[PDB]
Amino acid sequence: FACKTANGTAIPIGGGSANVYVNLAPVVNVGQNLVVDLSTQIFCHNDYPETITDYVTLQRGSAYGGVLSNFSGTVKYSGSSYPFPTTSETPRVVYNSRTDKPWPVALYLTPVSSAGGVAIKAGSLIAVLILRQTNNYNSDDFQFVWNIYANNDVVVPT
Ligand SMILES: CO[C@H]1O[C@H](CO[C@H]2O[C@H](CO)[C@@H](O)[C@H](O)[C@@H]2O)[C@@H](O)[C@H](O)[C@@H]1O
Repeated sequence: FACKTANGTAIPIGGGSANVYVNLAPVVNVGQNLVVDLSTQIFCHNDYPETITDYVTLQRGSAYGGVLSNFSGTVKYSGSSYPFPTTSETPRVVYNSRTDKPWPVALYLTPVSSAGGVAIKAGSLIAVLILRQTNNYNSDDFQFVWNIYANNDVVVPT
């Protein structure tokens, strides 16, 4: 089991960490969702599907910077939604093919009324999402840590 980003950055067997830089809607109004879809950005596969089945959860999700201070919202994982930042581990997703498959995570963040101007700064860390991988074969329990950075400023009109 291993993963990589759309940019080619890999986290190999056994886990590790990587940086993910994402483009964001440049203007978001109060009450409107800023969508951060990582399913187009993070992909993983199973390295021996002939015998092994891999199980993958969103172990933890944390907020930082302008997201921590200026937004509230949710994370959607494989079709179900939970409060973000997270308070518990999600149910698992099955990986059973060598063909790369999206990690089905997306953030839905809405600006608070009191925010004004630039709510997220270009190049700043906005979130850390931890992928946890186990299997039905041995005692492997590996974590893949994705550090999510903003490519551009996000503006909230007051
Ligand atoms: C067939 O067993 C051989 O390969 C196993 C490879 O283990 C990696 O891939 C598994 C399937 O994606 C994943 O579950 C595991 O955590 C590793 O990422 C290895 O464990 C066996 O020991 C043997 O080498």
